[PDB]
Amino acid sequence: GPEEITADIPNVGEAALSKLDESGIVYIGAEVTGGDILVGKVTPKGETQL
Amino acid sequence: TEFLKPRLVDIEQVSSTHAKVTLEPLERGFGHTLGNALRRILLSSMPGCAVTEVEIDGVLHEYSTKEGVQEDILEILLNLKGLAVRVQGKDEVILTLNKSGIGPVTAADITHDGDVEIVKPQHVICHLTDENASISMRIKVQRGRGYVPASTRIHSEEDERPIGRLLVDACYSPVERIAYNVEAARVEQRTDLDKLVIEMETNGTIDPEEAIRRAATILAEQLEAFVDLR
Amino acid sequence: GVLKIVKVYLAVKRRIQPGDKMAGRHGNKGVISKINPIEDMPYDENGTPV
Repeated sequence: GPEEITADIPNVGEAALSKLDESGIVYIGAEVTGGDILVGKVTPKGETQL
Repeated sequence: TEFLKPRLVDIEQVSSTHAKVTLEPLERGFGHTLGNALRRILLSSMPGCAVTEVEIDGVLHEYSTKEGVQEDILEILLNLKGLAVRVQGKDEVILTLNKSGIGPVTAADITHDGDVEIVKPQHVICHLTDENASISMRIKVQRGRGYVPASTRIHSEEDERPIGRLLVDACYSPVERIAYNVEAARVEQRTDLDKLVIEMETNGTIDPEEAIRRAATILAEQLEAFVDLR
Repeated sequence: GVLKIVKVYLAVKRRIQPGDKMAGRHGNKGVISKINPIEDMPYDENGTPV
């Protein structure tokens, strides 16, 4: 499946998503420290063994 | 005993920046001891007020530019870093600067407040080149001591700050440079006493006498752990 | 094979630390050992510290 850029990301608190817009891109001028999410990218996940 | 006690006798004011303070009488060897202790205290632990946070309309970060302003936002913040401001009542002050026209912008254009004293009203802060260009700026000043980089304040404070809350480094210490020398005090029956002359150079926002008084108080407070606690 | 590319530019302000290489114009290089307080270093009779 095609990868999508979005602010909808599983198992991530809204605090880390506060610096992303509705399109998933960090705002210009936003101060960012190590480990933050600059752009939210989602890739389709294959079948996983449970 | 034969001990004598130092007395603050003269406060010679060379200018609004340079000050001379004379201390006498001083016994043998006490001149250099007191002078060095006072110098180490005054250069490190004097409280003062400094610009710490600047907000400008239409500016997102410090790496951008605005039309009509000759210099860059970084130059604006570095010019703000050298603002000599004195606050009497409170410890945190929000300052407002509004200017529109062509010509240099100085500290005199800040909307003056009853409890804020500006030492240098001719200290240039920005340059405007377009008549229609206007600049509105909010300046936040706290009071502290020592030097505070831009990392400690953001680490300590956990609240979110909106984009445009530009943080600048704070150099709280108002004292720039001090030096001292020891001469001979004049006493009719004691031709061996010494007199300590301490030269102090700083911006405004500090009266030399109150600075020396503060240094003496803090030194005594530090010694209080030695007077009776073994 | 790609759909969209997002370029993000990051501006890092770097101060001096013990460990940075300082050198002159005569082949005399070195490494910052410690950061000294202003009141902690040699001064002349005028009070200006090196």
